Amino acid sequence: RDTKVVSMVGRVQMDMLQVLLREYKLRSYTLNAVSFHFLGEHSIITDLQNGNDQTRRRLAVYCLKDAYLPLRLLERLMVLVNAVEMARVTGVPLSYLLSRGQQVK
Amino acid sequence: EEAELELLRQFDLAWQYGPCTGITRLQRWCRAKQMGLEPPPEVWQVLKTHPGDPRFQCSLWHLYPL
Amino acid sequence: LTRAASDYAGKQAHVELAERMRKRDPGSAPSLGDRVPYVIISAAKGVAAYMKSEDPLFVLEHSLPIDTQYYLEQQLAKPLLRIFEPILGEGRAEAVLLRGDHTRCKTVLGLLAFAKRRNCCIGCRTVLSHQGAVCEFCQPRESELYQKEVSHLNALEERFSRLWTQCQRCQGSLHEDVICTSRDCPIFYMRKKVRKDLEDQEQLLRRFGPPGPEAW
Amino acid sequence: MFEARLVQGSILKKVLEALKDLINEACWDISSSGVNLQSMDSSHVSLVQLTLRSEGFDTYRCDRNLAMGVNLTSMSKILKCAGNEDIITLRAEDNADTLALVFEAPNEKVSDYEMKLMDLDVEQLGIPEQEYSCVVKMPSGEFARICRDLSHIGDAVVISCAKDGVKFSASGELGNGNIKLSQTEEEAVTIEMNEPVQLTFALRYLNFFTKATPLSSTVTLSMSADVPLVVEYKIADMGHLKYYLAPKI
Amino acid sequence: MFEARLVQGSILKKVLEALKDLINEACWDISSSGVNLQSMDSSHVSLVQLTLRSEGFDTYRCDRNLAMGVNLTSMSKILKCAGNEDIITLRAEDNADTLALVFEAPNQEKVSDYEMKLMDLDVEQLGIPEQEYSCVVKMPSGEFARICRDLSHIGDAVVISCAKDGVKFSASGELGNGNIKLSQTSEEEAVTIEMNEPVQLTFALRYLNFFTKATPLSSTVTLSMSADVPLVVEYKIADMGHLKYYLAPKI
DNA sequence: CTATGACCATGATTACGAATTGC
DNA sequence: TTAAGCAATTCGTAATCATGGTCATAG
Ligand code: SF4
Ligand SMILES: [Zn+2]
Repeated sequence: RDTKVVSMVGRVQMDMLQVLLREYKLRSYTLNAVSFHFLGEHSIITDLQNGNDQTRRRLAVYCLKDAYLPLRLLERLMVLVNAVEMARVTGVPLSYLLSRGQQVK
Repeated sequence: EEAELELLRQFDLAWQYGPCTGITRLQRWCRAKQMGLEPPPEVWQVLKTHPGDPRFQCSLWHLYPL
Repeated sequence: LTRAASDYAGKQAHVELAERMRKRDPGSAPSLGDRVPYVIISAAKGVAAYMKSEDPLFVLEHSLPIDTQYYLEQQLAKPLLRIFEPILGEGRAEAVLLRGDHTRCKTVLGLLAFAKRRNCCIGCRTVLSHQGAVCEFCQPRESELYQKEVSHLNALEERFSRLWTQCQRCQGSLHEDVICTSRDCPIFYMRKKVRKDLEDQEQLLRRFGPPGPEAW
Repeated sequence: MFEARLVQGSILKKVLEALKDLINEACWDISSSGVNLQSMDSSHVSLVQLTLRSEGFDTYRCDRNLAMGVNLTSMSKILKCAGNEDIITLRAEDNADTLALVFEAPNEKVSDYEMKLMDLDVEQLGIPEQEYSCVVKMPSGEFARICRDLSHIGDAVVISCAKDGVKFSASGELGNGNIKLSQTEEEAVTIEMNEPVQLTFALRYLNFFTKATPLSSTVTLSMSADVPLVVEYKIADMGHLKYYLAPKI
Repeated sequence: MFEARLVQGSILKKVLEALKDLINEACWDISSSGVNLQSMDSSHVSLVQLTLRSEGFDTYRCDRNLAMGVNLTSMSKILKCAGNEDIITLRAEDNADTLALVFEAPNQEKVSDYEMKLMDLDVEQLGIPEQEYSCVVKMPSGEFARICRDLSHIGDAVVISCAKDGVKFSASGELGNGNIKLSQTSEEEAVTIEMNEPVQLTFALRYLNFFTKATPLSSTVTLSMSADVPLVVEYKIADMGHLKYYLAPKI
């Protein structure tokens, strides 16, 4: 896999897509497909934004539901608790469990 | 033209005339007039100075498999 | 879609679909490491199953047919012959290939546009001049042939309504339009074909007259 | 019950050798007006339409409108077990799926075959009647040789109908050539023209269409703007046989 | 500007039908003497000399000593699209590297006008010797083809013995030995073995089958041989000129 | 007009290269 | 600068060989 990285010193990044793609072997890796598998659920947007303000309010409620789903997945799947326990049993930092393999440990 | 194509796109998304993506444009204009909500007399006066063109007499998403 | 050189070494179907861009979007296409979905359409290039593959949304919007013989002999048949043989002999291969044989004889499907203006008899499939539904030899048995197929229209009506109101509950609102073309939902494109089944089955029953007036 | 009797079985054998290569399955619409058939080819390109009128059968009897499903290969194998002078009768029930053919020699020998039919779920299509504007009536042998001779060069052919005559041109890797024909009984080439025509058609279909040459002496070609070219033959006091092919765009 | 006509034009079909199985190409030398063709074979055993005088034609205009090259079998496939009663006409421009063939009909109603493109040629060319041929035989062509094909089902190569009283066509094969004897017959069906000194030679019978491809091409066939030299079979193209096939002998 | 020969293709079978799972 | 390892069953895809069928020629 080929990824870009962006530098942030002090702060930690956890894209949930990379955690799914590393741990789980599934059939489709779309947000809709993993939200059905675990929970149970472009050109139109350009005219919901060039319209009125209740259309923009509908667009904002959609965007907030999108931004809320990975939090629920992070706390429900016990991701972060297992990452902290892995870093305490192996002795490697918390950024190495998203970038490296099984040799550094 | 190019100013008449934004008036119709503005009539098509105003929520006080109805939830209209299954029907024509002039049918929704007459539906609101029957109930008399407040149809404006300009979205009528461009649907009369044209023939049966599919980019005036059709809803915004009359493509789009929804 | 793995590393590009191993897929350079020998021609595959998904690699051919991915590397063939679209006219609409040369900026959204599969990259290295993801999964490409496809279906196999019917054509006459039998040397290559990598020449018959298409995107599911493209065969949705452009309505290409499906190769039922490909799916019958290449996808289905051999796993079934793995499973069903060890309980019986080789008369079990003949039993499932004969259970195919009683059921293989029922198939449904430039110049092709210049058709219509008449329809075939509902009873015995004989093309003829005029619009009446029944044939002159099978004219007597008509109450039974109307009885038959209105229990089909009745079951298509019941399937339209269970689907197009499920989108209203998955969307949240009961007063505004549905916009969800989610390609991973079975709901999408199963709600699209029942409109056409109903469109076709409603027009077949107007061959028969109306059951009464309507301008009174 | 259906029962027909016809004295010239040769007409039946010529019509069955018209079609055994282009078509594999068909449905016969037996009526009280004759024996009529429509079909598309296997490639879904061309249309056949065959009419044997009710009078020309010299002993006709049909009770009820039938529809028979015939595999044309087995029938073409059966109708070559009958010499060119025999008298052919067809016998069918209105409750059965099996046809009887009896061949009567004109001298001590009579033969009778039974053939199992099949039920098929085909759809029947047709044509609307419009006035094609270029009307050619030409000898069939010349048309057969012209198509067969242009065939070795390339695969398309352009038909060019002008005032005095028609002109067929064809190209290919070993060059190109045309053949003219001009206005000048059945060896004549009668040419009616209102608007001139130039169109392109592929040769494999035309070399299929010229398989039924022993049915008549002349052949009628009808053209118009952007419509499928019509090739028409007549069978003497029996009916006709038409092929239909669409032009390239 | 080359423009020539031939009314009894079946002879061109007849020569190129007996040309295309031998060789794949030809060096067409158009001179004011007419149409000529010297060309080797492909196996380096044989040769074709076609000579067509102008006085064997009908209507003639030659302004150039043209020296062109024809791929033979495609030209034969084009020549298969015209009948034998049909008039053959050739047209050629000295700048436009193509051949324009015009097939007229005897009833003139079917007109054909075909065009074959040109390809370049640098073909080898050797001269035949002129000498004394110790045996010249005039024979019917059909009987000659019949005899050598009757020998083709015995073996592969033929031995010939040419002498005064009879001529001896012998061969071996996988079924044993055989030979047929001929003699003079005391205008087309007459034979003559003109002989000075008797000889024996070896030749290839398969090249005799190749040479008898011109069986309908003349009144009579001529067979000219001498010691250790190319056999020349002659088909006298009637009123036109002649076609001579050379076969270099065997050892 | 038939019979024989040649060519051409088409179909089937076998052998090799590739996604996923068993360790 | 960083990467967990190999054994495969198995089926698909491609290539090669065989077999017949059709067309054209020649008698
Ligand atoms: S199509 Fe499927 S996913 Fe989309 S709104 Fe309807 S039920 Fe939900
Ligand atoms: Zn009926």
